[PDB]
Amino acid sequence: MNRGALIKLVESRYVRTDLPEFRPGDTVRVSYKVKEGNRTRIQDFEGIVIRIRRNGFNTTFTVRKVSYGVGVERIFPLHSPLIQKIDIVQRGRARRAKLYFIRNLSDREIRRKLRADRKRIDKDRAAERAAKEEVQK
RNA sequence: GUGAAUACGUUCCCGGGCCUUGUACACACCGCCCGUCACGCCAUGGGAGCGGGCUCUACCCGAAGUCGCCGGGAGCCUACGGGC
Ligand SMILES: [Mg+2]
Repeated sequence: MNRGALIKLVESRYVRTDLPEFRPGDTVRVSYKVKEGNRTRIQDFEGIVIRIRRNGFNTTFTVRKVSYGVGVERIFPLHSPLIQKIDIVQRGRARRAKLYFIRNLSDREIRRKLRADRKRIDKDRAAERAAKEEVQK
């Protein structure tokens, strides 16, 4: 009874963890499986993460990509069993949670609102490489 | 066979001839010619609007690119002053 919410978690065997961390205000790419008509592809889709809707298992994130002169957005679930690889590319300062203004105001004016959150860079650059020596010995 | 009147004269009506005049007339005034209207054809201006081409003013976004800066709380060659 008093486990009412543990029940769902128990139902969460479909849980992954090789996902690297990130937070709204930075760009990233995924790699996805699409029924490519006859077969299936690894559709590398790189963009900016916009929104993050957290709810334990069914936590979703929305990625936006400007392709061929068209502002697109793409919504993915975190534990989706379709993410082969997924690797960040850059990180940036937040100042706000969501950011439904990159919709309207998409240009170079976002190359100055993003800015390089170099703090987490060193953080990423730390365990990425300096901890490799903590494997090869 | 017998056997008259008057023309003073050309002002005026008619015909013809000649001179001059005019013309747009010339199978020659039964001529020539004008404009509306009616019919068909032809381009055409105006004209509620329709379709394009070109140019200009202002503002927004802005690929590749040279040039000025930072090149730093990283990447990298180090030729460790530096260069990508
Ligand atoms: Mg006309």
